[PDB]
Amino acid sequence: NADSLPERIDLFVSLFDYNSATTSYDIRSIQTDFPTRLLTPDSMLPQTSEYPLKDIQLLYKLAQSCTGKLPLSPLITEPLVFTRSLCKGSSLSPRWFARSGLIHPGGGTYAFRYAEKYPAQFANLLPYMHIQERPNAAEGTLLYHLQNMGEDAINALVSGASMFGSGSDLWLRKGDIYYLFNEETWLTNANKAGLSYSLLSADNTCFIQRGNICWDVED
Amino acid sequence: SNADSLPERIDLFVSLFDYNSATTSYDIRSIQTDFPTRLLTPDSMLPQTSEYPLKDIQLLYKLAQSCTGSPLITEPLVFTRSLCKGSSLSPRWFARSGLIHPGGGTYAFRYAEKYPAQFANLLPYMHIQERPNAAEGTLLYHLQNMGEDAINALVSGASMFGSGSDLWLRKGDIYYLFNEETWLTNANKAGLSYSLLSADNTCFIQRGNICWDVED
Ligand SMILES: [Cl-]
Ligand SMILES: [Cl-]
Ligand SMILES: [Cl-]
Ligand SMILES: [Cl-]
Ligand SMILES: [Cl-]
Ligand SMILES: [Cl-]
Ligand SMILES: [Cl-]
Ligand SMILES: [Cl-]
Ligand SMILES: [Cl-]
Ligand SMILES: [Cl-]
Ligand SMILES: [Cl-]
Repeated sequence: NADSLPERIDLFVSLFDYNSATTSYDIRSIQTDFPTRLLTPDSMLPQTSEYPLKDIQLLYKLAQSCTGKLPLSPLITEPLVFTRSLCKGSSLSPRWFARSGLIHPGGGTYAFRYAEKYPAQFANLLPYMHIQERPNAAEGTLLYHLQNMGEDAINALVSGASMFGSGSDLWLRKGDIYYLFNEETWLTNANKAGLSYSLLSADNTCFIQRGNICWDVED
Repeated sequence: SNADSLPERIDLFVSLFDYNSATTSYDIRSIQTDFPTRLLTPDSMLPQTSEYPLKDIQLLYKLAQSCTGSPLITEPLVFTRSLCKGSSLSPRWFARSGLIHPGGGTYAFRYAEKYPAQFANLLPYMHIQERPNAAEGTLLYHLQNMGEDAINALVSGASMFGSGSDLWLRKGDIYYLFNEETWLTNANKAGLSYSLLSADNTCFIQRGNICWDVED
């Protein structure tokens, strides 16, 4: 038959039984237990687009020697407080980690770096660490699915998309609940609705780009 | 040659051009002063729905009709009441304001539609799409025929970009324009194939990270 592409997507969604899902998660529970900065993969990388590079460099060299020039910019206030606390050896309460901003300018979280110096505090500071910094969770748990999510799946989850795919699981949103279905159900209902799909891939993007010109070899 | 890498072939491609044999040349430092970025980007002609609350955009449109009637709208609220109360504005106010009106376009274009006398003296503060179509060969003609990608490449000062039938090559502070045949000839000499950034592969039926399509 001939149903419109938006109508075939709605038909695809209506074929699912939300009570037959593998598991389900409440969006509000995810937002409460996992701040966005602890899910996005870019938080693990140096924050070279947030801070001036000189301040990241001044902070790095200050941490290596615990002496020298202090970056006193207001943007680097909390990273400076964290850096000088590790040097002298003063303690940082869990309340400080809750308001500090979580993410260190060099990549990663304050809590993980603090736990590397004080290993006994690792368990108590886990709620303030990036999901990639926490131990590998057991299969079937929420943290397991989050740790195996690519950047596209994370952004779709954070933005509350109607649906997204992560590995072999299809996530469907209805209200404040995400319902997970396996690959076989995803393929079956997409085939019943006369639909084909592909995940968002960088294979379309050209990586040899000058201005608005994509270059390629041609012998 | 065949042993040249893809970045090496691009350098060979650029070296094949005679910068003295260019069709025309423009100075970047002069383009930046004569044309602010907000007057070149095509999205400035559209309503600034990503910069102001939509309720605050409609209320600005309601007051513009019936001239009776916060801090995020401090500057455009001055313009709307100046338009209503007939307070003729100065060009120094345009060069100091944000130029772009929240409902799309520029302040100088809306101010020149009520007062069509100072229209010629307010062109440097209007968008290139609002100015009349320039004649071929002029700088404004090339700018008015640039797509969204060519505009961003020019503003970013890219090493090169293509716009229509011209190839723009940057050598320091000067952009040199070459014809389509010269572009295609030197690319073939360097063993290169090229294409413009296109949205023909961009997926517009997207739900999350899933791109949907009709099964054939
Ligand atoms: Cl439809
Ligand atoms: Cl110190
Ligand atoms: Cl301690
Ligand atoms: Cl502690
Ligand atoms: Cl969606
Ligand atoms: Cl929903
Ligand atoms: Cl490259
Ligand atoms: Cl190379
Ligand atoms: Cl470039
Ligand atoms: Cl398309
Ligand atoms: Cl759509």
